[PDB]
Amino acid sequence: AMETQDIIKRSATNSITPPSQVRDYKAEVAKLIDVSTCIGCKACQVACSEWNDIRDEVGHCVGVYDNPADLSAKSWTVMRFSETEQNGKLEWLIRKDGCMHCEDPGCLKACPSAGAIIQYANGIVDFQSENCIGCGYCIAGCPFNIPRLNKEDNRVYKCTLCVDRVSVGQEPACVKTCPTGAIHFGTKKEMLELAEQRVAKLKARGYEHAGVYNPEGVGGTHVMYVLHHADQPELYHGLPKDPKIDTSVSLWKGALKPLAAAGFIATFAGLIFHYIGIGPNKEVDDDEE
Amino acid sequence: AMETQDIIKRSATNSITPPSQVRDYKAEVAKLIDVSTCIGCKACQVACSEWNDIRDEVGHCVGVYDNPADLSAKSWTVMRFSETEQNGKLEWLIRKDGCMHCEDPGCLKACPSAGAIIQYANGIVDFQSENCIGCGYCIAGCPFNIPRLNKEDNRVYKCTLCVDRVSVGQEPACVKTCPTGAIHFGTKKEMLELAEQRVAKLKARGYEHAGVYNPEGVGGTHVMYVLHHADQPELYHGLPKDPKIDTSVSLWKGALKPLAAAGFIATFAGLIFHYIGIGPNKEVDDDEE
Amino acid sequence: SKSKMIVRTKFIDRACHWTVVICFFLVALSGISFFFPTLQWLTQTFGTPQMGRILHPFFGIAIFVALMFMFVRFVHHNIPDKKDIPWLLNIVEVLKGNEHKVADVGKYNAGQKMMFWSIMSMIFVLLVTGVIIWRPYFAQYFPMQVVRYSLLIHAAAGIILIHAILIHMYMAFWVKGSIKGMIEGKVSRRWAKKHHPRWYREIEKAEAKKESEEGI
Ligand code: HEM
Ligand code: HEM
Ligand SMILES: CCCCCCCc1cc(O)c2ccccc2[n+]1[O-]
Ligand code: SF4
Ligand code: SF4
Ligand code: SF4
Ligand code: SF4
Ligand code: SF4
Ligand code: SF4
Ligand code: SF4
Ligand code: SF4
Repeated sequence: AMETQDIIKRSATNSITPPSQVRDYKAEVAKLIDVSTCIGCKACQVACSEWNDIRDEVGHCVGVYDNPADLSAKSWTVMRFSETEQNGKLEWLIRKDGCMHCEDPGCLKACPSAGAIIQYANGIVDFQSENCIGCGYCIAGCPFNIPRLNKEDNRVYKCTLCVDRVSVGQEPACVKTCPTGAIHFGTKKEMLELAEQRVAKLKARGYEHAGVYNPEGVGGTHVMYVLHHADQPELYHGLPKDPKIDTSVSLWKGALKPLAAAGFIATFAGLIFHYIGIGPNKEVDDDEE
Repeated sequence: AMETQDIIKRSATNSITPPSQVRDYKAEVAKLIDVSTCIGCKACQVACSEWNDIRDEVGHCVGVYDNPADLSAKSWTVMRFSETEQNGKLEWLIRKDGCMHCEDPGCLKACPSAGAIIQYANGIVDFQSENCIGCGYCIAGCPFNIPRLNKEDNRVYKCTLCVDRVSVGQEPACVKTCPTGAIHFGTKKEMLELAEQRVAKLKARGYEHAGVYNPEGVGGTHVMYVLHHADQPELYHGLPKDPKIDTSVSLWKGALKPLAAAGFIATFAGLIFHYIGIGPNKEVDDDEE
Repeated sequence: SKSKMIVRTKFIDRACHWTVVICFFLVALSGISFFFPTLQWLTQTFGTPQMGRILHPFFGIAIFVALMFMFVRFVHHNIPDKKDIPWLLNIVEVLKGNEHKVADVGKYNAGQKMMFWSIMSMIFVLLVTGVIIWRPYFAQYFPMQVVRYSLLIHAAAGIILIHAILIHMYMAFWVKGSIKGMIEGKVSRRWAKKHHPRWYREIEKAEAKKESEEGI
């Protein structure tokens, strides 16, 4: 582990023993999904599974185009479809879903196994499966409900941002395949610029609330969206408005630990100093004199 | 670890359990720095940091061209400049400094953490950061004062001999970049031949004490120099004359260990056999009969 | 002489002593993990090897502070005198459980005083050499050669002190009734008579005499 020496965050690792990260002078990368150019073709689902050597099961049709119906250990990205008349006319809002590669990942923060989840200097958050114990804490820590357990090996999997292509200079498989160029990839700095140009053209077409989805609650994401209705992200099949790491998770993984530590140390001191100070409680301390 | 199966030496590993090294039929490689052709351009410092994804801080000028002033976790090679009139006329001696990739590395010998420092069959000595504990023993064990600790992760770093390029068939970054061809690279056997040819031409120009710096005290080095004044290496900004692993370090890492081991085993035997032989020392052994 | 026990150790010196012992277990075990890397399990003495490298020296300093409190409270009772010679000459006899027959034993015997100075000297050596080899805080101010000698000496002093404490714990387990005195503070008069004659004689006189001095 740590061969790349650019590991900026590592699950379940004390803050005074940080992971190897001397080679951290690298630009942050990012995927930009412009849902206003998406045609819901599912090419990205296909390219992702082909590249990653995974195949989900042949499922069922239950009344919608969406399929598979959810992310899974064998489906790292899925198209989510929404039909709505909330904005005054019929609209078909289609959004690619999958890991957001958060700057401050909740999966990593909730994980109790050292090295199971890491964050590279370029922004990719990836699972190091040799260390995963199958507890599922990351599923609850994630604000986006991303991690999925594989029943065949008790480990969680998700979109890796094609770390195996990006690490050697190539863009991810779904980015390259996208028919309409709804998906773009590059440095984060230039994807934020493309995002702002696209927002400007959407406003010029009448979408006064177009915007970039790059949530500040998680420190910004390396997978960002351009949304026609950025004031109403929940219209896009439940994308969270102002996501953040849950307060209960923050307190559980944060202050509870040192507090418990102090209790335990203090308790041990007290009991030890108590036994020594007062001495045993035997049947007769009195016929000892 | 050990995926390459050519690990000839490994820190803090008992001599009766050697590291995997079946694929050891490989030529030794070497860098040859001919300081008589060096123009002190610092290209090698720049190429090294660019390739390795590291950046030191913007420092200060304190009266000399040297900068950065020393090796650091973010500066794996540095040009060291010396002005002298010791040989009868003004001379500007410039030498590239950095890891010598010793055949018998003192860093590796002093390191107390298993696998933190390894030596490959081709001569490269490299740090395996996942195992480094930040003790700094290697800084004292090195005869050349090379290893540097990174305050941001408590691990030591130095010149890797561009193990990531050499491992796949390419020469190191500083070797390729050198403007005047002062830095050469190839097999050790052919670099020793180039070294001896260059010495011969320097003698022909009047440098009767030209020579190759490939110290026998450390078993020879995989980073070697051609020096105009090989009788006076200290003129080149303190390059050591006849370097070797310090005697105190040899004894500390060597004989002290087994000696301590014998004491401990012997002591435990003695005390155990003593208690059993003589029996406890209670208040009355006498009213027991 | 009408009490099952006599106080040998005050609570303050008992609290300190067991603080030192707990700190010493962590420091000696972490130290041993660096000295013998083949004993991998000891690299988890402070949780992880990375953590152990950090905390060893801090717990080391705490031991030295507490041993200096012990030093000023016990030194006066550990002073070698001409009466200790007898002990030093019938060591073989003492080890067979016959020391009373061969020597004059006050508060602490001659072995215990040798240990005391050994322990006190080593912790001073360990403190000085420890500071010198401590990264990142202090090793940078020392010349490389002094750091190297300090690495050699600290290793050797730490091994000597561990041996010493192994023998110190053994003796405390061997001269029965001793651990209870260090935990609870009290020793039975007969223990006093057998292992520390002159000592108990003094308490007994100090006792009786000052109560006789009152004017019953
Ligand atoms: C007096 C205060 C002490 C200080 C400042 C200190 C400091 C250190 C430091 C900085 C190291 C190098 C590794 C690291 O940084 O964690 C070390 C190693 C070591 N310490 Fe200490 N320590 C102290 C007390 C002790 C004690 C009481 C013992 C004996 C139980 C001890 C035994 C050792 C040993 C055996 C090593 C490793 C030797 C080797 O690697 O061969 N130290 N110490
Ligand atoms: C389990 C481990 C230990 C045990 C069972 C133990 C036991 C004892 C006992 C029973 C006494 C008082 C004996 C008497 O009243 O004559 C004593 C005294 C003492 N202990 Fe410990 N001890 C242990 C560890 C340590 C350690 C690690 C140190 C410091 C390195 C230490 C330092 C001392 C000192 C300085 C004294 C006073 C002796 C004198 O003043 O000559 N002990 N120990
Ligand atoms: C030459 C052999 C040296 C023997 C060392 C004697 C040390 C010795 C002897 C005892 O009877 C003790 C009883 C309780 C606690 C400590 C004790 N120590 O340290
Ligand atoms: S490949 Fe592109 S256009 Fe097609 S569904 Fe995915 S994001 Fe949309
Ligand atoms: S399931 Fe794996 S990755 Fe998730 S929190 Fe548990 S050990 Fe960490
Ligand atoms: S979206 Fe979830 S799984 Fe992905 S980096 Fe963020 S918290 Fe982790
Ligand atoms: S970035 Fe790679 S791993 Fe992620 S959805 Fe795209 S193809 Fe899949
Ligand atoms: S690149 Fe070459 S010529 Fe330039 S300073 Fe380095 S060794 Fe000298
Ligand atoms: S600093 Fe790292 S590499 Fe150096 S001796 Fe210590 S554990 Fe070994
Ligand atoms: S010069 Fe130093 S750091 Fe480099 S191999 Fe030799 S001893 Fe190790
Ligand atoms: S061999 Fe590579 S790592 Fe070493 S100084 Fe040259 S560029 Fe740097």
